[PDB]
Amino acid sequence: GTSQWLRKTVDSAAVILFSKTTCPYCKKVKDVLAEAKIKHATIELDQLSNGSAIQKCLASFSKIETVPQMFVRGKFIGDSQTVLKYYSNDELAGIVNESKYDYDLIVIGGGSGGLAAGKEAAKYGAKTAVLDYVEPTPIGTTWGLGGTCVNVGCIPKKLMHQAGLLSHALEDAEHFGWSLDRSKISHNWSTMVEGVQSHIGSLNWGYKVALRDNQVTYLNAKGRLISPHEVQITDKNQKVSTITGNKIILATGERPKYPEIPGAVEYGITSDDLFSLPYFPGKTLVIGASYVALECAGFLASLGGDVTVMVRSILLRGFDQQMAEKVGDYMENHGVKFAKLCVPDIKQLKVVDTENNKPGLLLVKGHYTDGKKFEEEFETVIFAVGREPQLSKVLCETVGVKLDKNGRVVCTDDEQTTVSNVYAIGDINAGKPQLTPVAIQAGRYLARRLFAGATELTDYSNVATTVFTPLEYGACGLSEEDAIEKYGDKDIEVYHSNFKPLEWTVAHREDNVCYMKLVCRKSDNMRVLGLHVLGPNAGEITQGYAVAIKMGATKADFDRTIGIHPTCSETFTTLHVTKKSGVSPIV
Amino acid sequence: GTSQWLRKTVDSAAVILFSKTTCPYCKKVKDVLAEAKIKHATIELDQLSNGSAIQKCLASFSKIETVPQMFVRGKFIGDSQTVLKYYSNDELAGIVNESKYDYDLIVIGGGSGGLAAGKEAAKYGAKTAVLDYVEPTPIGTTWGLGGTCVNVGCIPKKLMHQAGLLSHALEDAEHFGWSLDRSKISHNWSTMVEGVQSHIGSLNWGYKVALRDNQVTYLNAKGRLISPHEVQITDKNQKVSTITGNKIILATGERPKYPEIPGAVEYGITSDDLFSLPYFPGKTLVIGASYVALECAGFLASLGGDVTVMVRSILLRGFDQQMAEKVGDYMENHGVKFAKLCVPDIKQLKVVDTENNKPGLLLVKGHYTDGKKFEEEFETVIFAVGREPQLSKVLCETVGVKLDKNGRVVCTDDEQTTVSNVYAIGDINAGKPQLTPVAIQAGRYLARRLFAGATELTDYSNVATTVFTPLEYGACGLSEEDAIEKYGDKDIEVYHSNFKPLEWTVAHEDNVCYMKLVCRKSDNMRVLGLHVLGPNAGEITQGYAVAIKMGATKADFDRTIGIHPTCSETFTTLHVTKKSGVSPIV
Ligand SMILES: Cc1cc2nc3c(=O)[nH]c(=O)nc-3n(C[C@H](O)[C@H](O)[C@H](O)COP(=O)(O)OP(=O)(O)OC[C@H]3O[C@@H](n4cnc5c(N)ncnc54)[C@H](O)[C@@H]3O)c2cc1C
Ligand SMILES: Cc1cc2nc3c(=O)[nH]c(=O)nc-3n(C[C@H](O)[C@H](O)[C@H](O)COP(=O)(O)OP(=O)(O)OC[C@H]3O[C@@H](n4cnc5c(N)ncnc54)[C@H](O)[C@@H]3O)c2cc1C
Ligand SMILES: COc1ccc(NC(=O)CN)cc1
Repeated sequence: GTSQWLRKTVDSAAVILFSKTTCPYCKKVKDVLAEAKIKHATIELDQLSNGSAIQKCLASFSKIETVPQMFVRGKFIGDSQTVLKYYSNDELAGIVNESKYDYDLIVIGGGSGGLAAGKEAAKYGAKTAVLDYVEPTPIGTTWGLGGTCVNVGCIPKKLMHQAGLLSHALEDAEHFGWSLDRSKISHNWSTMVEGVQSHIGSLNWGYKVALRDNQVTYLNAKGRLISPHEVQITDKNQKVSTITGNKIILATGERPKYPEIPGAVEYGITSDDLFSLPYFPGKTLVIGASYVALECAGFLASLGGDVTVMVRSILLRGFDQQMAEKVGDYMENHGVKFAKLCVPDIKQLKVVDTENNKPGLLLVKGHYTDGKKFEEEFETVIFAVGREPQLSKVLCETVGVKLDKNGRVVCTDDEQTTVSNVYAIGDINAGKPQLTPVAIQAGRYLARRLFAGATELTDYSNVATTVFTPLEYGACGLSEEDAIEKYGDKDIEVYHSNFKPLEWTVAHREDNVCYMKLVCRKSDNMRVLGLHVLGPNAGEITQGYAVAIKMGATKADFDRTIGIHPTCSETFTTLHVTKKSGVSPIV
Repeated sequence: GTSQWLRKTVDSAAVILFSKTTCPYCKKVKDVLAEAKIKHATIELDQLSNGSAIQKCLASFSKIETVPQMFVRGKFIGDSQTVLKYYSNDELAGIVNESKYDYDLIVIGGGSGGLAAGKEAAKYGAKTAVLDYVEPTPIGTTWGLGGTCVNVGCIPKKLMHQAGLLSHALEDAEHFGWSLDRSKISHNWSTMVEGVQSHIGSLNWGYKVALRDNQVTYLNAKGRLISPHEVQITDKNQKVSTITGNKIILATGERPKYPEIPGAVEYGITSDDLFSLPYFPGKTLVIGASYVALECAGFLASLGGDVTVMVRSILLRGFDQQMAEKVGDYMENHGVKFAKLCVPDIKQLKVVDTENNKPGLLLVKGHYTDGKKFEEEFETVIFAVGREPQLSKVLCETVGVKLDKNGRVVCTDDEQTTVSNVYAIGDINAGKPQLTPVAIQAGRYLARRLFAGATELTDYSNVATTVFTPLEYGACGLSEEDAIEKYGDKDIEVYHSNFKPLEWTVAHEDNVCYMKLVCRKSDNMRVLGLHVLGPNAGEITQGYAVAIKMGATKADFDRTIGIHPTCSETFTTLHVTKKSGVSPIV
């Protein structure tokens, strides 16, 4: 048991010190490393349960039973007296820095998971390189370090959500007594794009400063893993070279798909382009029905766009479909137009006016599911039909990393690939939820297991979401259909209720459009299987309940907790209408 | 053991059926009972783990062992066949209205807790009356059915907070691309009050309609308990009479205090007057430092008022004091002036202009704790120096209801007072968190124990709160100083971090929002307190109150993933300790 663990820890760690909080001979050696500015992991043996057993099992490497013991890259360096002799004789710097490869860790991908892994590893003395490179979009769009969320995903889209929400705040302000007249106020797209971009620029810079102050090498280069320990890099002059690393982490993420139809790549755009577009999109057609499509369609309408969404079959495939539909009914009622059961077949009538900063004009041809024909003009056309990786760019097939039928890396539950020194994290890890906090947790936790002796794994179950559509949708756990299909209709009870935010009363907003429900399993103490809420601030509402769900909350737990008044969330502490009872859920 | 539960359930219930979901004789009786529109409790014996043992105990009352068994106010009515006989003979309607008293229940007090008990009790057949009367304030302000929260508390003051917040939403809009100019925009107090008052009116009406539809008697009169079962009522014409009830629930709430200084009652107002005021307060002095004081001073400043708060000693006594100071710093940095360590010793310079709709003018004199003198002019002086009950106005001293030193009712953990048919709920129940959702839960759960045999008690531990100051403050559990006092500094670890909402980056402060977790080293690092200052602090906090209730630890917070981008997600990655001395800024 403990012998399997200590073997792999000592082999994997770069510099690791087995210590005791009390022993002043360990304090002496801690301070010497600190003075020499040598980073390392520590393992305080007095603070562990099998702590005493490890000390005796440590003698198998060192032939001593005592603390401290210093290892460097799988090799015993010495006790307190031996480490101090190396220090006095100016030999210690040479011992720690000498390695089989160039780096202990090479990270391919400077995104959410990738930067998180890098900094964490560097805290234990691992010598780390982070590679990042942004291949331009078909029209040339490029951005800086930090990944997809930072430059063209969560961060820019939510700020554009917020500009869109602020419009209803000016609508509301009159009813609450302010003297503005929302009718005579307009929106400037380029002004907003400049503020979003000025903030994205502060995060690019902050990531470079962070990497530098952890002594991480940052190479803006395209990386390719040609052998288990060899990464070939092509820099921005196309200078090719090769570096070696002990552990390898792949964190290269995904990029948007285009449909295989004429005009799409030539005349359309994706989210990658939307967030630094120099001109207002104008009359827009969004093709797709994922959360990217609905979210992007949502803020454009709220900034005064004439928006249409073309839907192949359903909205938010893979989400609870009752909720998905309520999200879409709200959009259709508040300015978004839907062309349902419809696909595209894209002609250019005007070129983008790059000097004057005006969109072009395009003609979209398609057909509906029955047979009827679609044809309409649009100034901008956005595709949101899913994302994919292209590991063939990243990974030579001769290395022997196994991929699945979607193009994603098959890992074990500790992120290990089929090559024992190669791991994958984030969106390219097959089967895992594709969310930025998941990538960050995975990368951080793997760094500790590789260099600090940690054994904790990332829990991928019951991770909560939020779709930032004009009315938001938070969730944690199973959809209603998924629970029913898994356990049987007669074993599921559902508690639901409409509600109305108190901030909507004076504003004369809708009475029975916000909604929530608890999906529960009767034969398991009425355990909460999923939580769902459509309303404002849905992410702040949902997040706290994810801890309780993680802990196995029951309906009785929600019941005996007392609500905070007046809030939207408190409606969860008093649910009581069931679906089976037939009673209406309206306020 | 089980026998003492049944004897107490059959004695208080008004109409109760003992049943089995399986039995078709039980179904037959059920069908008759609400064909006649007779409300009743039902106890399905095959869903209670000791339904066998209970059925045997029933015979001590009924001489029979089978189901269905129906009782009315403690007397056994009959089995299946006996009730059906009574039906076809037109006798059953008169059995169920047999009572020693006018009402199965009388609630004195028509607010958060009182309305909640009354509706729920009526659901199981209990003949119920709810009493509500609103004594005028010194200037004569009065309002309608629903209590303090609905009329002069949570509801109106949060609507006014929302009006304060929209001001910063207007400022933020320019930075996000909108064409307005915030400096050319002002606020209309009376437009706002009309909207708030319209909503409050629709709440008054909804509560009246709700009581009607549950067959509850609403008497707009002032009640006084003269004996355990006798309630003296005085109606709007000063007519006096007496009604009797079996059970009594006191739920009369509290009212604002005034300081005993000259001019306070004559020339000042309280929150009781603020939310229906015809004129904008104007330059305002706020006296006190409770959450009412700070909340009210907060939105007045955001609507363009010139606001000073006079603080006797500290802010928010009783809450975590690190958080109190941060709440006040933000207010001082965004408009609100503070006169600290200072009390008032009120002379009137202008009478309120009732025609043109304008405030008067006042002269406040006071002193700081060092002796130095205070003297300044204001248009409106608001007193927020606490609240209190006045039970010598509900409750003859001879009834035998014991009160504590502050005049609140001393109750067992099941809301029973010292007279065994009389109960107290809400703000007048000594020692209990004074909050509306606590009043509501206490009332509903007591109704179920009295008329439907339930046994669940109200759990008053770890109830979370939110202070709706211009930057909000949500909490659940122990403060940091309290945690340290109970367990000692060495057994307490505190994780904390600053943060900045994403909504704030484009609108241009970096390190004002703050959160911490107060944990216990020896109990697996249990979470003893959660604290967060920032926007939507109530939506943020609520969900965590469920996990705390279940006994959450630092490791439970760590294994849950965040939702990005949100403020709340910052709780799932805390790692800097106060011990470490490391800075919590970002
Ligand atoms: C429009 C949109 C909105 C989203 N909104 C949210 C949201 O609100 N919340 C949320 O949780 N998630 C959101 N996501 C998803 C989230 O952004 C991703 O799950 C997250 O970015 C994945 O992290 P990652 O590190 O695996 O990949 P990435 O962040 O994409 O990092 C990969 C990086 O590596 C680079 N790279 C690729 N190949 C190579 C190579 N060969 N050599 C060197 N560098 C290379 C890429 O250029 C890129 O910068 C959104 C995604 C999109 C598209
Ligand atoms: C300014 C302010 C803001 C507040 N904000 C919040 C908040 O945001 N959240 C929160 O949870 N709590 C808040 N509170 C507290 C909340 O108002 C109380 O906790 C709650 O109203 C208590 O309910 P209750 O049923 O005990 O009493 P009440 O709701 O006050 O009802 C008691 C009723 O009894 C009536 N009455 C009194 N004597 C008699 C008599 N002799 N005969 C008949 N009727 C009588 C009174 O007129 C009153 O209507 C606030 C309080 C104030 C003052
Ligand atoms: C008695 O109910 C009220 C009705 C109206 C108001 N005031 C206004 O509408 C404008 N000051 C206040 C209380």
